[PDB]
Amino acid sequence: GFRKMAFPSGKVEGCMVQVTCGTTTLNGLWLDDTVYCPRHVICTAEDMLNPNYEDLLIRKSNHSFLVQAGNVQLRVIGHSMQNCLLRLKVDTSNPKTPKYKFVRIQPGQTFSVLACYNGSPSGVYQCAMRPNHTIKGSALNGSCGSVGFNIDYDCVSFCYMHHMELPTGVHAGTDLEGKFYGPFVDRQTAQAAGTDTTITLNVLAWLYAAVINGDRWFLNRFTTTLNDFNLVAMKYNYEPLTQDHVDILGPLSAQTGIAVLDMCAALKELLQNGMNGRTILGSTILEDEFTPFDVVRQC
Amino acid sequence: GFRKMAFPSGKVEGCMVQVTCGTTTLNGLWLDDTVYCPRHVICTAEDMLNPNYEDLLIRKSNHSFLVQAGNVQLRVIGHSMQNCLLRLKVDTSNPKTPKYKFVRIQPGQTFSVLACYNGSPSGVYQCAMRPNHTIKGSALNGSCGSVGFNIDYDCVSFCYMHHMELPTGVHAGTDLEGKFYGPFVDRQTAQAAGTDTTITLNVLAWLYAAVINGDRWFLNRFTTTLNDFNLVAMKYNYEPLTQDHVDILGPLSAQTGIAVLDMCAALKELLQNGMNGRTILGSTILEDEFTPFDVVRQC
Repeated sequence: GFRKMAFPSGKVEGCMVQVTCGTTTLNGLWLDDTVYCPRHVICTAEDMLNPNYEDLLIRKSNHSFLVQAGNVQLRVIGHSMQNCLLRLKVDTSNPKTPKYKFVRIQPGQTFSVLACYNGSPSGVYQCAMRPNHTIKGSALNGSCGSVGFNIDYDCVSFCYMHHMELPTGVHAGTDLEGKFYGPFVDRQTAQAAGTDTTITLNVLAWLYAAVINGDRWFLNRFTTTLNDFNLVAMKYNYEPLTQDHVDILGPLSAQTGIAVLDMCAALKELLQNGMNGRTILGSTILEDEFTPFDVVRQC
Repeated sequence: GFRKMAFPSGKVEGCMVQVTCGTTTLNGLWLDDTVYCPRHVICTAEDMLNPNYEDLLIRKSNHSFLVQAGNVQLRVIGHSMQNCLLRLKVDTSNPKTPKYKFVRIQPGQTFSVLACYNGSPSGVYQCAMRPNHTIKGSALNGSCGSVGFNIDYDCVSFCYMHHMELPTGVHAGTDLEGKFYGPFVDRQTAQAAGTDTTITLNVLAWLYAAVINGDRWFLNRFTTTLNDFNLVAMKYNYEPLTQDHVDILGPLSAQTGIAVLDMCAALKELLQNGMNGRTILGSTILEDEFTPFDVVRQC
């Protein structure tokens, strides 16, 4: 098979804290002398129906916030609001602060989430930002203040923070500047996600990972155009494949000697005929949570 | 629940080393002042056809083994063999040793694997020990010396270490006493693997997780005995369900208000009729890599 691996979580584990404001407690990211958490930590369940955050935050002081790093009480010496984030200045700088970056990822791109339970690391999983700008998972999977990240050598690129749980186990979130992904907001209203689609570029990359691991049964002599593939793509709830996408599949096409549009033809047949008791990389379904970058790296 | 979370890998990351003997390099486990790795590190390709481990090791000095933790080269001052493991005494105790136990797990049980390339933590995944005593994955997923573990409270329970990649593309390995799971040996030969049945207990645990998370379309009013359920289950390559398994699902049964045998009749119908394009916890297939303990822990 081909395991959907999360990044080793060690560097992010040392950064997780809990933040308590009144009766509300959630997770926060402790980097240097700042703690980052969702701004709705200052909101009770009642407050969430129509929250005036500037109105609610003026009533708070530095002592309104209880920050705890494991068994250690951190002392907050400043507070401010950056978009949908609460920024807390503390009197101690995190000695386990790794090399880090804040990045804004694109839909269809992947990252690891370290699910945390009131400051404490519980589990890690790999996921993709869905085309509808949501992250799938349970209440624990998307526990508020839990962060998404990529690790590139020694540097942690933080790209996501869990904020809201939408109906039927769907999560909405923010980057590390507090800007939401998608048309979502930090209040309890009716928020429907858009139409979720299969990440076509990702499926193709995973089919290339299949070939690299010796799985070849799905390939064919057939040839398709980009337009005729996208006619079959939309029919089965797949994302349109841009010319820019076929460029990104260059290195994987070269490594296997299989032309992108030939793999599209293979995908087309798979979409129309199914797998018929056969597996690809030990799977009965077409995986879409591996980017070309993930495949090249893990192959 | 929904997402198949691995444990936070932090405590295990600080234990990973690379061990080199001759032309072979693999992963090792550094705990206190001992380094654990597969004994076949002392073997070349030709050795692996018919390895005489006693003889191969007898003319190896302490200097024959190169061990490095990150960039620190560890001085090996002892060597011995524990079953299929090499035990290398080093001059320094691992300062990053966590509280740990070695345990042998049962087939169908779950653990996390920190996959490593030449001592460097690469990724982390959650898996189950198959009923045929194998672990599915790629070459990197099961790269020699990578360990499996659970984290219970503050304590790391190491249970598994990758040794061999089997012809089928699956992986064989030992516990941390060096005793293989299943009828496998550390020699490059033809090896009979049993049938990979579906872990029935785990599917039922997962169906309970679905109910708890408000996904209960698969439930019906039908009844069944353990005997009659197995006659259907044996036909779809599910392992027999025992009274012991029924008892294990007792707490989840009481929590959901759904009797085990009723959940069995729900499964029976799912096996016969299929899911019919519907999803359970966002999945189009039935998951068998969550234990009852995993379900309770994550819900």
